[PDB]
Amino acid sequence: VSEPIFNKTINLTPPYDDTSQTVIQNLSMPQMLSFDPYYESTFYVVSAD
Amino acid sequence: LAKVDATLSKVDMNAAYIFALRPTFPYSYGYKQRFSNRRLTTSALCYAR
Amino acid sequence: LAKVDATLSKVDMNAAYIFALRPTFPYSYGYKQRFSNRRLTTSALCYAR
Repeated sequence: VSEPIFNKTINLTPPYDDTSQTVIQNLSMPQMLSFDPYYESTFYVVSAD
Repeated sequence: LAKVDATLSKVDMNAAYIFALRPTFPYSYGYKQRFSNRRLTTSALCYAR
Repeated sequence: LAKVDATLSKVDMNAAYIFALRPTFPYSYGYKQRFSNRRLTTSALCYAR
């Protein structure tokens, strides 16, 4: 809803899209690019399968 | 750019309060999958607070 | 442009009668919705009488 008013007459369910029934949005910042504040070491995304 | 007109807490107190103190930040959302054939949300609209 | 060939109620009476008296008017149909993710008809074909 475009404004933060919630009084049982507002509809928050997307009427014509059922994707949110099973999939949540990911609004997180990505992984941190460094797991050490002082020293830089390369790490990788690897294929697990 | 932050502008809530001063001559608005004159005719409607609550609306001016809501606009001033609870801003909205509209954005559009979508998902992509490579070999899906399922519809999935493409250009949803939401308001982040 | 209204043309049913005169040398057609010679070899096929019923087809000529149908073409002459019950014309067709083809057209294409579709629907649009903003936040659907449902397929919905896009370019159907129909014949209006």
